Amino acid sequence: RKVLIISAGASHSVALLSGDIVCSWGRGEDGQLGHGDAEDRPSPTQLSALDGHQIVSVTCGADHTVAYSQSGMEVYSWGWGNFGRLGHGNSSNLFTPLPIKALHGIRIKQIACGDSHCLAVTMEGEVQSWGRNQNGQLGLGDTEDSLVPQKIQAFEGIRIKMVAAGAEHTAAVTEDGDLYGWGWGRYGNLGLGDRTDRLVPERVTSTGGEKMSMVACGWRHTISVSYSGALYTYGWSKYGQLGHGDLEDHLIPHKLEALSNSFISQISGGARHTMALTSDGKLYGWGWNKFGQVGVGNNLDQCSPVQVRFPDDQKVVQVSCGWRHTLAVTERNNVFAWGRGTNGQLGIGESVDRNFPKIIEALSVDG
Repeated sequence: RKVLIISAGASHSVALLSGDIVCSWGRGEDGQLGHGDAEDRPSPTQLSALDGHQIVSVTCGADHTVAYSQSGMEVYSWGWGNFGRLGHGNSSNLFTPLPIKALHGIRIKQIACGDSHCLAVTMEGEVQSWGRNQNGQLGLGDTEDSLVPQKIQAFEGIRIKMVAAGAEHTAAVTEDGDLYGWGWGRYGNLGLGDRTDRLVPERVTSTGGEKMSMVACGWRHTISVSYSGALYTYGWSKYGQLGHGDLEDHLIPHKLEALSNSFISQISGGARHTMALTSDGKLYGWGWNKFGQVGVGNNLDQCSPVQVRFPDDQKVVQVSCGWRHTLAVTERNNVFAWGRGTNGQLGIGESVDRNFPKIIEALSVDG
């Protein structure tokens, strides 16, 4: 019963557990939960179709989910199908997982989903993308949607470490630490200096001197971390989601100085909030907080990082933001949720908003 991976989208939440079990909950009416029907589930619900497929990761886009198995060399997807986001060669919704034929046999390193597009990194550092491409977020050269995966040629030669997908933009880091951005850019969230879209990856030259190790994306903002553990945000800060103690927008990465003492080892981007996990198990939240999603016990927005408190200060080992809610796994193998819960995405049975971490009993040691 070790909770291994957590992911969250617009109104649903999925989890991989030890023993080869996927759980999903939240909004089900577009098929995002993968149980063969369109019913919402306010408690974690085992996804029987994936029992024993030896899944190793799960990732949510806004209204779909993607899973993959390394031993089976098989990627699966389900949920809302419009614009090709499920990658099956059509735009049909799917209420049960189905393998993406195009990726069978591919050795997958990582998958990232946005509102309507996805990206796979292979173990050899190439990247394929599919889904909505209206603002160039597939990174392939134009604004034509792709219902199946196509390789990003611009990265020929370059080995990609990690990708992240926001609403309509994309970001990536190479093995060498270069930082890239493409897609919708109106809000500066690509890090390039301007407000113009890019149809292929363009390299972020202004990285504060530093090689970058990870990336993460919200609706209109981007987060990046450097090899030294320093955190950088860029894009829209109307709700404080850039975390700099103001509401200024930034068109290039901007170091978050209040955290410059800490080593960030994991970042996540919600719609208009941000989560940063330090190497020592402290979870800092900020941004939009109308539904409680920052986890600091009130419903006031936060333009500076605030620590999310857990019982007996047990340390957080993993965090994932949905649009309007947050999920975290602790070292005491507990799972906590907070933010908007009106669709069951918190997984606590009763569908109500919570503004500080509340344990998910179906998945946690404690209660």
